[PDB]
Amino acid sequence: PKSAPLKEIPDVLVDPRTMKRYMRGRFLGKGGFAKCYEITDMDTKEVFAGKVVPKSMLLKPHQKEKMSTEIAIHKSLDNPHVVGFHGFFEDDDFVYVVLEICRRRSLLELHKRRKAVTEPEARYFMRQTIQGVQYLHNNRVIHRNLKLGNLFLNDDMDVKIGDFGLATKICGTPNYIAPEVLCKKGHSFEVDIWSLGCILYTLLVGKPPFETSCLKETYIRIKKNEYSVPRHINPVASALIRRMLHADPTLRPSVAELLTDEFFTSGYAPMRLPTSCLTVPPRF
Amino acid sequence: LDDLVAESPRKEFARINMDGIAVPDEREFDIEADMRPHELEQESDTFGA
Amino acid sequence: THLTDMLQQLAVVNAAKPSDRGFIRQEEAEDPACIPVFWISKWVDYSDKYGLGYQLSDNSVGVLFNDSTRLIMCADGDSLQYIDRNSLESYLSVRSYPSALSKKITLLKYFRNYMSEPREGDELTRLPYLRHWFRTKSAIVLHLSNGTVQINFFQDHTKLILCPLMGAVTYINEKREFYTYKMTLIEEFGCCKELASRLRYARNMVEKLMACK
Repeated sequence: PKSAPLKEIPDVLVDPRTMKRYMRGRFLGKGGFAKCYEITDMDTKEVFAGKVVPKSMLLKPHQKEKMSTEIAIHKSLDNPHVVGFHGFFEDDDFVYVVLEICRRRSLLELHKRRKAVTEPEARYFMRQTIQGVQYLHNNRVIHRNLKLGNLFLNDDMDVKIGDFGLATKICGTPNYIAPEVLCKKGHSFEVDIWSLGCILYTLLVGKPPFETSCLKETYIRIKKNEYSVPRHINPVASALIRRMLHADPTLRPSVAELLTDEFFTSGYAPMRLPTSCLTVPPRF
Repeated sequence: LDDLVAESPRKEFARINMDGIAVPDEREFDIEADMRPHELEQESDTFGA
Repeated sequence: THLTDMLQQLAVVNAAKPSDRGFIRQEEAEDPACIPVFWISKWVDYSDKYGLGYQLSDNSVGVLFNDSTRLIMCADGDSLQYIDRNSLESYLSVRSYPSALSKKITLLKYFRNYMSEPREGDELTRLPYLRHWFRTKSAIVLHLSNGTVQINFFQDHTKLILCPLMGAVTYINEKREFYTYKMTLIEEFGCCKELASRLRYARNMVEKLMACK
């Protein structure tokens, strides 16, 4: 065998630097080797999401390097469409990270219940996500792992981009990989643009543009830029998807020109969504 | 299926409208409803404590 | 499709015999990301006269009337959805309705009244509705339009809520604690005897749902 027995997580998490006490509540899920819990600040009763990372899993300098980068980048962020960073601290056994809670989970869960969403809903989610990406890119941060699963939803259905594990400020394996990364041409902000393309396709079509049963065919389709937008999607959205998913990163749009595409400036664009949208189509 | 004491209407064999049904006094509805199967998940008042 | 896919998911977990393991690790099958968006918090079986009335977990309410129509009222106590015999869904308000819905509106309010103890965006609220139900002496089973199947056990006041879309099962115990599990993970890590028997029971209940129609 080749692993130490897991340490148990304290019932109360104390930040000695600020003397704050967070009562560990219910399990929220486990992402990578971290486990997340609902934590409650016992003086203020504010509730947060506590990411708990065992040090046993941070042993090599490369892993510590990684964690520290995710953290430095994320704490440098403050935007309504990015998951709020509320601090970090540590004992002998764990690194504890205090995050804005998103009780309505993620756009992946929404995708699983709804499959294809209505075009107005797509507008709403993509606009909010893109304003997020605009902020990140304006701060020279490339996310590099944008996917359904790290587009979080709060109780007002605002989108929060989280999971800065692969982020860098100007790797592991991203969900949607851009062709330039695969071809090893190096890569830049345009990578995020590609992923948004894959997300928009997915929100409107109901399935991913490239991913299939076998990983190696996915890769080929991505290199060759082989995908098809179904006929029932309208042209305006279809053209936006094609731009976003262009084989050449230099020819994908800037994040800055995304919100002025005709897909966003035409069509009904609700400014708010009810939580009912998590499970079934809205009124319209 | 014999365990089924009650079920939703099978559109094929159900009444086609509710014109035949009289609307009661709310009081009688409430009294009879108390004698109907139901779950209201009442959780008791703790009076601030 | 919902029921079929659910049946097949339940057959698969049950056939893995998840409680017949030397060492059960139920807690590894937990998936809080799959917590249900809505469930039925209350119900009244007035089906000898009007139909079945219910309340969802967001405090909206609904009634499945004995003519196979449904009327649903949102939490705002004003916005209604109506589903007619041919499943056409109409949106209206309680201030403004066809005179043919007049009795149903009154009935609905009564149910609502009996069971009771507006930002931007709320106007877009549309709810799933009750498609079928049946009751026995020990349980009630409820199937919503979003694929959720809910089983209330009367004896111990417990619930199961199953979703074929998330492939998930939520158990609500006496103490009113929600636990949500991925059924493929229950297959891998196992679950206790009590849950396993409730999953068998659920497969049986779901068969009974498919057999009525």
